[PDB]
Amino acid sequence: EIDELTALGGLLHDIGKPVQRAGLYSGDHSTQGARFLRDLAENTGRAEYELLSLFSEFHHKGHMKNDELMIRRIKELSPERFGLTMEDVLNALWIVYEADNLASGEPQASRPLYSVFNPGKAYPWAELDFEKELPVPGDVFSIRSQDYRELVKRLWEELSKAKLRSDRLLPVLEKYLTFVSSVTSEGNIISLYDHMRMTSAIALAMLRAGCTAEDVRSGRCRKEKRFLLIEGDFSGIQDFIYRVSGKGTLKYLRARSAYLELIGWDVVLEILSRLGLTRANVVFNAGGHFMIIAQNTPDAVKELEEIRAKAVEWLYREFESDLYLAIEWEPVSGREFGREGGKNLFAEARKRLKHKLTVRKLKRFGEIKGLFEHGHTERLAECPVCGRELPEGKLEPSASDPETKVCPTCNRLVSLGGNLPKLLGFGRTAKNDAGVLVEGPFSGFVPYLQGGRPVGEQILVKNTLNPGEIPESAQFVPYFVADYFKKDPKGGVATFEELSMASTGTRRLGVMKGDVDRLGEFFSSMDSPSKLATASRFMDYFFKGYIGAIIEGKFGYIIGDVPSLRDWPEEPDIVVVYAGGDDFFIVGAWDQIFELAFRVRRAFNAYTGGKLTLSVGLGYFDERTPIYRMADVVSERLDTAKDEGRNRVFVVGRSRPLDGKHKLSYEWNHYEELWRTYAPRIYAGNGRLKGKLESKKGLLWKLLEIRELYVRDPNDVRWAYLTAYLLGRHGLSDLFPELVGIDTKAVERKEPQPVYWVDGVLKIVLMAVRR
Amino acid sequence: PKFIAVKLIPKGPFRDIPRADTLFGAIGNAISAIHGQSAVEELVDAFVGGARISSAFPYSGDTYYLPKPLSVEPALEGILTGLDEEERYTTAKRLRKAKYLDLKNFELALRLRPFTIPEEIPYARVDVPRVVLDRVTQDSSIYFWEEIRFREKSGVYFLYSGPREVFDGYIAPAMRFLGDTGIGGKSTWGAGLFEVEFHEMKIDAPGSEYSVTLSNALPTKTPVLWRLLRKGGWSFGRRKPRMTFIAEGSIVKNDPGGMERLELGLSHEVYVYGLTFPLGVELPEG
Amino acid sequence: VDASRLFGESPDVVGIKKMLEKGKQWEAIQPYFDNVVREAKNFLEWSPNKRLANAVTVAAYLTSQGLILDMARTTELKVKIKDDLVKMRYLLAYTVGKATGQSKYSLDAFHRILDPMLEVLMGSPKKENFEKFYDFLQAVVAYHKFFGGG
Amino acid sequence: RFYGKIVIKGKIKAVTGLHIGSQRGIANPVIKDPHTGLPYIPGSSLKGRLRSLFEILVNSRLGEWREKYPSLANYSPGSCRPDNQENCGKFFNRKINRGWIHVCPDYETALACPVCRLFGASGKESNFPSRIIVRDAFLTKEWEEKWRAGEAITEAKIEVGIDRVTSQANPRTNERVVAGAEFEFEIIYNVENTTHWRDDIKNLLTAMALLEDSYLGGSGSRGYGKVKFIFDSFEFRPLDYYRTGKDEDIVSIDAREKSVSDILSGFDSLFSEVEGKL
Amino acid sequence: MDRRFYGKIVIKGKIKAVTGLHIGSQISEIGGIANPVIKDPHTGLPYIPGSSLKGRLRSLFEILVNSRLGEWREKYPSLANYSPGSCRPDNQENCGKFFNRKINRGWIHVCPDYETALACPVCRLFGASGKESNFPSRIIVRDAFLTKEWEEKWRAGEAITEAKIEVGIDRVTSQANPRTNERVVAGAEFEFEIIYNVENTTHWRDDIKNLLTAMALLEDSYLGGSGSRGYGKVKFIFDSFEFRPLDYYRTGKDEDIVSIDAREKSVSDILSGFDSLFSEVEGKL
RNA sequence: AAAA
RNA sequence: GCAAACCGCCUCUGCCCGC
RNA sequence: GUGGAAAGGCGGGCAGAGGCGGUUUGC
Ligand SMILES: *P(=O)(O)OC[C@H]1O[C@@H](n2cnc3c(=O)[nH]c(N)nc32)[C@H](O)[C@@H]1O
Ligand SMILES: [Zn+2]
Ligand SMILES: [Zn+2]
Ligand SMILES: [Zn+2]
Repeated sequence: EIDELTALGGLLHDIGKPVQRAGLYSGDHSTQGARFLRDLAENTGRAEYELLSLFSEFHHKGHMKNDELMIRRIKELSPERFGLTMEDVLNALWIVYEADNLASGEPQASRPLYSVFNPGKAYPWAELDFEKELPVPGDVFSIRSQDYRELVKRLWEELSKAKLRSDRLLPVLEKYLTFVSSVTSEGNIISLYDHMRMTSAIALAMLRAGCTAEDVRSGRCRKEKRFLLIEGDFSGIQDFIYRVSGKGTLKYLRARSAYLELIGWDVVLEILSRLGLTRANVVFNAGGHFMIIAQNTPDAVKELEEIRAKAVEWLYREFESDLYLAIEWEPVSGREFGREGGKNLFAEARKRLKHKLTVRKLKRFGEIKGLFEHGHTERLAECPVCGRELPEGKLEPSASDPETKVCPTCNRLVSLGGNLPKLLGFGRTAKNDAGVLVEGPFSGFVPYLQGGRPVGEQILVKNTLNPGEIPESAQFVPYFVADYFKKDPKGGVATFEELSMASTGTRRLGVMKGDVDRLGEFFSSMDSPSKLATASRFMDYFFKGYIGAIIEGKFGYIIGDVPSLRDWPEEPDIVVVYAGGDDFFIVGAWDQIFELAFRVRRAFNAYTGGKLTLSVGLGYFDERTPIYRMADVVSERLDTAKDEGRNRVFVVGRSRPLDGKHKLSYEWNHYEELWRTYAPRIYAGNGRLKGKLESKKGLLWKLLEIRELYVRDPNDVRWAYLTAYLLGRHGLSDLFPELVGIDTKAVERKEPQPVYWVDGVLKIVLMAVRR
Repeated sequence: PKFIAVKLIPKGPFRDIPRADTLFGAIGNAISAIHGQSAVEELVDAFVGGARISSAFPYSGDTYYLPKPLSVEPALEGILTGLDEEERYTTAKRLRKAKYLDLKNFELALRLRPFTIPEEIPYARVDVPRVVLDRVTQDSSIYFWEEIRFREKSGVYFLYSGPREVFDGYIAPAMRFLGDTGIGGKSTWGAGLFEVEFHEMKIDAPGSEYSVTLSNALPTKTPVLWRLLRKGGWSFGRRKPRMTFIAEGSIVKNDPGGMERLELGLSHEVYVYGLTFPLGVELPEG
Repeated sequence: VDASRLFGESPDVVGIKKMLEKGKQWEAIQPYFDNVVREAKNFLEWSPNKRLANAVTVAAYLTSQGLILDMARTTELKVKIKDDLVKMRYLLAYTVGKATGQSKYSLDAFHRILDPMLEVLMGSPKKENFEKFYDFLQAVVAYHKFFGGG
Repeated sequence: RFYGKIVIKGKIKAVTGLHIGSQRGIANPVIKDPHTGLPYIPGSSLKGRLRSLFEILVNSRLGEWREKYPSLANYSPGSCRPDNQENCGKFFNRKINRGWIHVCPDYETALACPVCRLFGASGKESNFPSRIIVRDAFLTKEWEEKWRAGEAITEAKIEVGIDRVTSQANPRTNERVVAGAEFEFEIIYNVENTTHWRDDIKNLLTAMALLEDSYLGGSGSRGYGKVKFIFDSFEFRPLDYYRTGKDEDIVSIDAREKSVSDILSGFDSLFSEVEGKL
Repeated sequence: MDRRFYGKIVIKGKIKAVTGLHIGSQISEIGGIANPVIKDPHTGLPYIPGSSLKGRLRSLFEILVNSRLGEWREKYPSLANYSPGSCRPDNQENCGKFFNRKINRGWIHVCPDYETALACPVCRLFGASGKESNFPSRIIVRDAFLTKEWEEKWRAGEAITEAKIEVGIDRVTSQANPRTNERVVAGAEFEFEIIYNVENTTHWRDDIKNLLTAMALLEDSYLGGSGSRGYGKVKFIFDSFEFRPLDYYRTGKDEDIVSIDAREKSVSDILSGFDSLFSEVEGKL
């Protein structure tokens, strides 16, 4: 079929680039990809690899000269055996050629992939495994031919055992082409997988648009609106996942974050199948926000207007104006994908669509038509957990305590929360099947457990790129998730009470919520869709894959010495609620939530090139604090760290004067310098103080009482000699020698005194002793 | 236009900032206490035709706050064209998250001018913990409870438009009754109590076809730009069903809203306040 | 050196704790400061860090030697004093009229500073101008424990 | 129905130092204003202490008050904590969570109770609303000016725990308001029925007079209460006041009178003009 | 179960400091008398807390009940659950020894239940706590300030406290170690307030006589202080027992029975004829 | 809500 | 003829249990 | 015709245990 042939032609068009950086054959990599695919058609492969070598030998406009050698070479092969029309095969070659120029707009060296965050730094080649190795950009711009040779051998082995389909090839190509540069140039920051993936996306969107070979020969697909950028966003997530009472356990939350993502995958996989697209047409899908390149046909605009209509009406019946999916699309052209002259047309069409998302979000449920219409229904009640309104009788008893009458969509997520340690993924099947726990707007999802057989046309498999036990007629869709949890004596997820028991000194539950700063400005600097793809996967893969290996105690030669209260355990009592896109929400024992906030930041500082920052809000809570309470404090603390300044952490609650010149949150390098000077002279390790300070909390708490005189009047100088008298009487005059005199340089800079910033170091040490 | 501004100088903490449907339910309960049943039905007819009250908004020392219109977020790139781009992004972010504006910046945001947000909010939301004690054994049972604590010279106010004899016969006797009893929440703990003062507010509004609502709306037709508000209260022990209102600051066009009567199984009919409080606004091309 | 460490407003309380804890180096700059404290006969003219400036340079001088307070504390409780400032100047004269031996010089320097500020307190109100003095008198004893004295 | 609002004003004197905790630099803090940092007496802490003192008062006189107050014949003295069944024959019938409180379960029953008529009832399907409002008591203007002038309004009192054999000391700290402080209270009674308002004002003043010999908040058994009521004025605020606003309400002046003298003597004598307009 | 009310027996009088009294304390303080005494923050004068008096009366009464766990058990049940001693050598909370709670590291007899503390002579008078039950106290001991004639001696200029210098002398080299102790002057006189809350008319003789037993033990022992060095020597000077019945609160009239012992001793009330002083209390019950 |  | 040397605190404990 | 009605942040807890204003010799 020409549908599978145009997509797999553009996906494998750049094949042989990694055999020319290796050097198995003679030069001019278009010759080698013809030979690498001819040999691949010989052993452990079908005969369609023989005809896919036509796509790797007639591109870049170097051998496809004068329209005569393309006819003879295709004539030698049998199109009829494949069943593809002889003319129709030729039509596909031109489409693949055009989509290569629309995806890059761009030698002779084995030069590595450079980082999208620092274009001056480069990645060494690794696999995409997320296990024991962190891809950190370094100044080593050299690649050994043997390393490339090893990659080709692994790639040859996996392409021979892999079915010839777009879904099967895409995880094979992603495993080895993620850290390979596409075009060899200084400061090339586009992955080879992303370029190949975006080329199968555009070539299949051109085929659905109906443009033929002479439309490319005359340049008609270019400078005419034939493409269509789809973009969606879920709105109201904080009020959807975290608006739950004290009847919601940690397992219920961790199932709410898994259920929002299955709503998101149900909409994205509906668009691809109903328009004829593959999974390569998805540019990114990260954080309840996706982007798809499709075709601009009247059949597709009619067909996307039903996916938007049905999914919003499904969300309004289920969740009464708590979660909304705004889907918009903007018609673009071939010249709009790239930078034309000196003007960025891809960042302008993206922000022509981002304004359409903005007005859609202010017309929040306008596609309902019974939205502002009143209808009298008797005997309505509320769920004790999430607090939705249902007619009573639809309420059913909860499995924890059958006295309470919860709504039925919360018992599907208590029962899902017990399966998430046992779960290998999901299967996308029809609404009315056996085994379906939860429904989306278009489908139902059967859990695929450890020992079992998956059922459905699409199988969503989590945290791997290898289709092991999967039927060969089903579609493989990989998805990644940050799924670290502290396991109990059973094989389940620990509770809030079980994590807080493990905390050092005072028993409190630590909650952190942090995200990347000014990320949306960084994505506007991308001028091509193969560059937006690379900047979005690497940013997503940090929070999907590499934030769970920071918790495993790795990467310590990069992280080094962070502010810690105890030594880092082998199994940390950390539960990740969510981590993906540019944000993360993590609960645990308060000693390790404190340490991991400086441990994630130090590794994110080196995962990027030092060019992107974080802001993290920290909170320390009682066990019986409801999670709608625990998520509204730490979100308030994240926004206080963000509005004040970027790249600063909110360590602990503090009292500060109302002059507008004091602020509650610490810069990362500021607090991590205050821990190097104030903590080793008062704190010994693992919950105990130093010598000559044991049982001297009559020094440390009173030092915070002298600090409260500074908070009442910052210009009164009483606090200065009360510290020197308190230090002097106890004989500890050498501990803290700069809190006794006023800093005259801080008065001229209009910055606070050193007694103001000692609060967030002492308080943490006073909670690590039993408080 | 010219409005009567009914200030509420608090004598404690509030439960929530009042809305126009719980202000009309408080007034209709106040009129039934001091006049009778047939004056509430005369009250609803006064509101249905002509004059309607708005929602309650904070003030802090002669600076009367008003909700930000929703007309600015589609325009908010064009409002800030005269700025350096690296500080134009964090000025834009806090201009979109902001909920209230001054009386000076509300009149500029109605005309798509460059405007500024207030820095400090006149109130705070605390969680004060109460407890239940057994009368023999003193066994404690902590629950939590949230309030609105106002500053030294701050408080809340709403606006009135209409004829004067409806104000001076119904609204002005109601707020003197409703000062000693409460507006919402645990008023037996002394929460919703206040002292009342009547003042005069003038608002510059451009003459246009579109208008922002300063109250909850309950629209008869679909509005232009909106934000969904989903509340349903309580009436003499009977739970009200939740209704889809429209938050303050949303844009309608020739839409009067309307009060909806409920049944609820009482001796009388219960009205939910759903009238609009239009002030003219200027829109972009969408 | 000694005048470079004990500068105008607040230079080094931790640097003055190295020299004082050496003999005659502080005995000139602080004697100039005690003369400046004698030039600070007007007590309520220093609302700046000058009270904290002088009391470090007072206590850095008295650290080189050995070195009423509860009467100052009880008259501080009377705020919530002309009859007792006579007795307070009497008990301060009683101490320098008693201390003979190696501690005459520390007590005479302690006599040199307070009685110029105890003359203004005679002809002045009592809520103000004594609160500004009793903040200074606490600050002298506070740093004197810090430098290693008692 | 509505007839008026009897308004009680005066001052709360903390004769011994007062504690009402928050459990959030002193280790146990008294609760304070979020904006100005001043302590206050909650309206719930004063209301629930007046109810608790009066529910024990009515529990002792269940047999003697069967005829003045009906639906005290539906209760037997005691608590429902032993037999874990709500609204049984005992007097403390409702378990809110872990504590047992007398709350009558119906409108027609709580209308004849002495406690739930004055203080309110929950019930199923019924919901009798209370008749009194107990405001938050904030500091007087004389004690706000002492706070501006540098005085301290809360201390930190250190207690200890001592072994009876070895005498090891185990000390803790409690913030408590300085003894002698003045708060400004306010109680608004809602005259719904013109027949029984004399009993409701007298039953309220009885709980005030039990409170002056008991304690408020705090530890109290170690001397953290010792509260004292100093009355100022008793306004009546009739129904004609709320209609027109012309200030001709009834004012009963008790500038220096105790709670025992007020209830003991007076009321008919003080409340003579109040009983005239009913 | 069934907490009632009958009245509030009020014990007023004076606390005579026959010997110097030191109740210690421990912040914007630079030069003062070391080891100070507790003082009212508003009036400046010292006082005796209700915590330091009720805890000192409970401690002297627990040790008296611990001495006789076979002579009080026939009148007080649930004392058969206790063996004389402490729970210190085996660190379990509730075992068969008498002092059965860990405060932080010390051991104090506090009964663990409502039905246990209802029949104990210590915890039905002083109260208890625990996992559930929480039997609350029946006496309330208030903070004792100066009398109004020692308020005025302070106005006249006399000293209400003093400073006593004591020296810990090394036994080998005769080398000193001086320190100053503030102590309220001997002869000073504090006005106290002890209210007993009559909850059961059956046993109120037994709680008043046990409260007067604890007072009689305190006049032989010391209050506060370092009393083995002669710092306590307290003495109770009673002004009036009063009864305050339940009908006092409703009526507001002087219906309270006044026992007159203005010139009697703490061991003279508990002395033979106690029945004669508290006879009119039985006429109102 | 800086794409949760 | 009358004093002058040092010693000016030492060392333990410092929030629990429940909701 | 009020997201309302009902609800004490408190039960129990000594700032306490040991300590001679004292010794030695001269200027
Ligand atoms: P209990 O059996 O815990 O009843 C549950 C009920 O009480 C609250 N609760 C109990 N203990 C605590 C605590 O220490 N802290 C907080 N914040 N809440 C507590 C639960 O929240 C629940 O409402
Ligand atoms: Zn639910
Ligand atoms: Zn009742
Ligand atoms: Zn006992």
